[PDB]
Amino acid sequence: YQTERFTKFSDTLKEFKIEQDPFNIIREFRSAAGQLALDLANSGDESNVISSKDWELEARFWHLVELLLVFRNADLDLDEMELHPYNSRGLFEKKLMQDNKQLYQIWIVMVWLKENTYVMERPKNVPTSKWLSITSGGLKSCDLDFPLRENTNVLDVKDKEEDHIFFKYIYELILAGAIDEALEEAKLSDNISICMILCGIQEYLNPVIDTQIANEFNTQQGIKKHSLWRRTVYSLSQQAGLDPYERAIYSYLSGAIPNQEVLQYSDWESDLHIHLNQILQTEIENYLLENNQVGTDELILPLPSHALTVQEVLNRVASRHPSESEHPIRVLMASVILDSLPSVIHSSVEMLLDIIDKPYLLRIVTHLAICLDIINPGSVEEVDKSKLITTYISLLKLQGLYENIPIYATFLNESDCL
Amino acid sequence: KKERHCRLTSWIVSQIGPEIEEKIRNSSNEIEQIFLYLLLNDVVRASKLAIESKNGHLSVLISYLGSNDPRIRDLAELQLQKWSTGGCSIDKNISKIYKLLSGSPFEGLFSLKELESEFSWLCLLNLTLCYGQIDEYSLESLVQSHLDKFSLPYDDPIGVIFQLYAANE
Amino acid sequence: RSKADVERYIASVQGSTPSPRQKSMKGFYFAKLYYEAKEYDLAKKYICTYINVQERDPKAHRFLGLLYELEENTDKAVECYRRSVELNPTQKDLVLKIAELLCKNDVTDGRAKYWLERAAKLFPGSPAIYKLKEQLLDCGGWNKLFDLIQSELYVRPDDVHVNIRLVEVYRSTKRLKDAVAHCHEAERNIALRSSLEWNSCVVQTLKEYLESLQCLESDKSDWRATNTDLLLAYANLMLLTLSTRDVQESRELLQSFDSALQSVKSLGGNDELSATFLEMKGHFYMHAGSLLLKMGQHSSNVQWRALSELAALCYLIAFQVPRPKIKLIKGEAGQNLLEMMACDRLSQSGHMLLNLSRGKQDFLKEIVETFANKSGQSALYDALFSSQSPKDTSFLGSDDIGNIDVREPELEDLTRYDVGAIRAHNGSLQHLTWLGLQWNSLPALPGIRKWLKQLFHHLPHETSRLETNAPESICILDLEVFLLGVVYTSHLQLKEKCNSHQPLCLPLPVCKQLCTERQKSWWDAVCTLIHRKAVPGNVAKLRLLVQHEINTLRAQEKHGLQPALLVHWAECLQKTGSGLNSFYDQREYMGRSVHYWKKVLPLLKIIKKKNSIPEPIDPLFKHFHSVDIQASEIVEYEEDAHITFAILDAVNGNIEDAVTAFESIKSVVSYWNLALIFHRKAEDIENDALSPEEQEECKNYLRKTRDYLIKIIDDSDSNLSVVKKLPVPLESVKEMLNSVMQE
Repeated sequence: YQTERFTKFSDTLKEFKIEQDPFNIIREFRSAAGQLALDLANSGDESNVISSKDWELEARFWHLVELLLVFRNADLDLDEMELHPYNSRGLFEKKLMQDNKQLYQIWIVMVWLKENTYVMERPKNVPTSKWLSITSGGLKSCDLDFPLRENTNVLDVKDKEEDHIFFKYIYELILAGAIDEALEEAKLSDNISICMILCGIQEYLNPVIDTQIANEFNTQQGIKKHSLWRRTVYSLSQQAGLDPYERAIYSYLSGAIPNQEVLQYSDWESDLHIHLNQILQTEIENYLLENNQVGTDELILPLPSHALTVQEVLNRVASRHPSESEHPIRVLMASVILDSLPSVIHSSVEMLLDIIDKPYLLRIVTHLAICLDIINPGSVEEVDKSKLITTYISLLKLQGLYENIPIYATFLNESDCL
Repeated sequence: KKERHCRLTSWIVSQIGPEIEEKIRNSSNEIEQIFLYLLLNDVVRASKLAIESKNGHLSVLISYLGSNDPRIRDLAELQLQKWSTGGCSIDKNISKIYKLLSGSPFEGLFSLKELESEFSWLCLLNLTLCYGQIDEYSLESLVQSHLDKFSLPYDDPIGVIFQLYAANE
Repeated sequence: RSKADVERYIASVQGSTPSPRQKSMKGFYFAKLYYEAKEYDLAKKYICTYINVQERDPKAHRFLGLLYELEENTDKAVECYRRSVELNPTQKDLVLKIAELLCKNDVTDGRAKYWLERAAKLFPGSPAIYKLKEQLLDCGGWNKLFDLIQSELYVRPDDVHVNIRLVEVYRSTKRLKDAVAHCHEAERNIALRSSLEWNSCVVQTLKEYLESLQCLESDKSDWRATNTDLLLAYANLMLLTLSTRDVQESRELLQSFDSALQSVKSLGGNDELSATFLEMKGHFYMHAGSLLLKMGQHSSNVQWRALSELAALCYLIAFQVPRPKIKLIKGEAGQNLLEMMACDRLSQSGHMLLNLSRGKQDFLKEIVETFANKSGQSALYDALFSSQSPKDTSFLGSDDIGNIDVREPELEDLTRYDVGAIRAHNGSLQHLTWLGLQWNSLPALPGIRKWLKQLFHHLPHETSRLETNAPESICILDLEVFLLGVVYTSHLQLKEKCNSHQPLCLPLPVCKQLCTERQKSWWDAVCTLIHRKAVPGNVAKLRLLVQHEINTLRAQEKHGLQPALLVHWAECLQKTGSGLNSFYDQREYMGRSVHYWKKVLPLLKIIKKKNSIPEPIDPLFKHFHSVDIQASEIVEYEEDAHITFAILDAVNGNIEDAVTAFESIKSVVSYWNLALIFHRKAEDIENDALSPEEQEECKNYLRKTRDYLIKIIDDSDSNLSVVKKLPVPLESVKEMLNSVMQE
């Protein structure tokens, strides 16, 4: 049956033109692609695993589109936040994310990135308790820093192997946004001190002082000397004789770029995520410095102060992952991220004048163009709509689905000619 | 309340300053020094020395001292019970630092009360006031909490003033 | 540090605080480092000067007393402790010290007596208190010492040390017959039987009597009676030595055991001694097998398999040994004991036999077919002992290994062995946590609720006054809920250990503590409390120790419970209760199950949206990310919980809502509930004179019962996974159906 696909997308358009909000179209496009992603994936010829991934990718694209256009377009402007110098850093961070839409967009994108991150299954047969080295005798101190104070030869091999299992799992969870799960794992796996480390992630708020969040909070929380925390963690991240995943974790937390042993396995998404995290971290800490909410004592160490632009991060990550970068829906992903989107529409339009070779593309661009001009009348050049629908329609003909051509017609007087 | 607390604790640090600096002068062990820096309510230099002496995890932990995060409190205490039930051996000063993170450094079961004989009473009171459970208590009932654990010398007047302050009701 | 490090610091603070008062107030902190640099004539003068300005510090005064203790100046050391004690009364340990030192130096003055009385009331009946009582007496006299021990044994009959002293006093007057007499009457004590040092004393005092001139002269009638106790003592001593002692000492004890067996078999007969030899014979191999596995664990793989092969035969030999002839013993206490040990043998050896046989397919058959040969008997003697010893008088080399059953054990038999042997090792949480783990790998679950009934008799399943956490309201549910966590916690801890480096395969003695000292302390407390073997002084402490954990076993304020452990508690109680026959028990277990469910679902909802759970503060049951709940399993728990809700609704009377819920989910368990409640509505109304129209409606329900039972069997026979989901056994479902249709 699967050669139903176009129906689903077409179907969604029917429902929209007929209850005369348009963001639902895309939401459905997403779900549609995802549903199809499942079909080709389950039981299939190993020629299908490929086009299955191109559907999952499809789906992620629709999601990213929804998220960003929702934020950008459903922008109806709220009330400005008035801080005082007595206010906590927590509030200033919030203010920053409110006022600077460019940067919040980075947040949105990171959220999307996390959403679609793979995490291993929870490690089984985890041991009763930590470094259980203790049994061999030779841990004179039971604290994480003991084998750092003096040769790592202290820790049993099996203990290191388990610490590896743990820190890797925690790392995957952190990259996926699963911070609560990471704290649960830390707690329950007898890694209290690491847990505690994960608690430093929050900026300080006090509901009593920072009135404008006396709703979200009933109790002070987060840590006041955060610039310190951050250097402390970063330095910890640079100290070798720690497991590469642990160092990786601290790198991510300090707004830094994890060690080579770990980073070598990160893909376009993972890598891009890492570097947006860096942009973000740097930008916040700079925002705080420009408002004298950082205390000089805490500038223990040099961290880089110069934030990249999303443009440049993308360019670098691209050159670091050319194969992946060049994949045609991931180009759209980037195009959406930079807003250069009608830009790319008109572009792939002129590539019809090695876009015909891949099937999803011509469809996707067309439905995207439709969505765009629905949500933002004017968005895509009238001509480009004409050209796109023209060509896709002729494929509806080549597929023998003339049945559902009128729906796509509802965008030109050129429709007359059908 | 925060303002008053900060001035009181800066002042106590003014007083105990040389005592502790002397003690840091004579220590032969890095983790002990880290602890003493916590005795001067200097979280940052403790964190730094930890970092330098290659005690990095501790270092991170240290950064919590003075945020009263009850999660961290109950976790630190938990770690301490687990050690104090088997725990073949834990370094004498790491346990002290964890006990500081517990928020109840004498009030306790790994207790710093024995430090009664090694430090000015004021020095230990600093520990209760800085870590101790700042948010949940009023300055007065906190100070009172500490005094309830230690008799001060009858003749000492700065002692007397703390007692009159805590005595409130 | 050195002499320079400490004497150079003199100029460090001398240049920071030069006035005499502050110079002397640093004496304690000066003396703090000379005690570390091994300077005691110097450290003494440093602290003594700080004492000249800070004369009211209990720490400084004690420190000088502890320093005068190293100087062995009793008069000076005691006085220092006195000052620290009179300043601060909370220093209990110093009240003991003062009492300890006053009795050692001189007893002539009553001051030593006084301080001993106080030391007693601060440490009710501690092991040191009696030690001091004997010391004070020490200063022809023999009768005097005896009366102390007897008066001490009256109120403290479970004290290992004191009973040992009684045997030593008997032995000092060379009235060994009385020594063994008390030794025999004391082998009935369940606590002493578990004491390693006591059993060691038991082995000696008996042997001494055998060789003693008094044993021969007196008579040869009771000779057999005392001889039995030696074998029993050997068995207990062997169990304990294997666990605590090292490889060498355990092996050595085996040789004494085997010598005794060889010396006993010749007499034979049909009385208690012969029956005892039978059961003890089994223990020998079982422990020998456990002993074998200990060596191989540390050793290489080739030795492991060969040793485990050898051990498998040992456990097999033990398991085969029949249940001893209990009727044949003189008394009720004696025979019950002997049977208790039999159950222990079959249980321990049983699980071992299985865990070793699960490694391969019919692995047991090969073990017998290859090593049952007499060649194995020499390979066993070889690995265990040094060949130099005479192989003639060693029982191991002379036993007739005839027709080894080579039949793996049946679970049903194993359960009744465990339940009967719960009291084997005084219900140590070690014992139960082991069994609970051994059953963790099996398809049938252990009757924990039956274990607890065997331990704490007439302890209610659930206490009426559930509102408070006072430990007079302890209930078999609390304990059942406790052991579940102890085992669920223990398994995860060991799983983590081996991951860094089989866990099932370890025998009970060889493995170390499997629970946290916290958990063990609680169980030992509640046990001593319930059995009424606590101490009037320690009653309040024991009572509070229990109270502390109650709020966690009941998932109340600040429970240190990971969501997975709660869910495990919930379902483990539902299915435990859903299989019970009576309504009282069904209601209770279902109630608690609903309770724990009601506490989890808020957590699952936060977990359902991929958020973070607030981690605990020093939890009672260690958290683990190994079993952290995932979204993949959330909807299942919500469903499985909704069943548990419906079940309780049905038991309470809300049938309409229970059926409405049960029918919503097409689950095998919901059928058995739907069927069970449809059958009841039919059976009651089925035969009394009543409206005919109603009778037709009544029959209609019985028709639904038949259908749901058939759906169970149809889906059951088709798939195995469903067979395991049955809330009751398959044969039980079929049993009802036969009666349902004949109705």
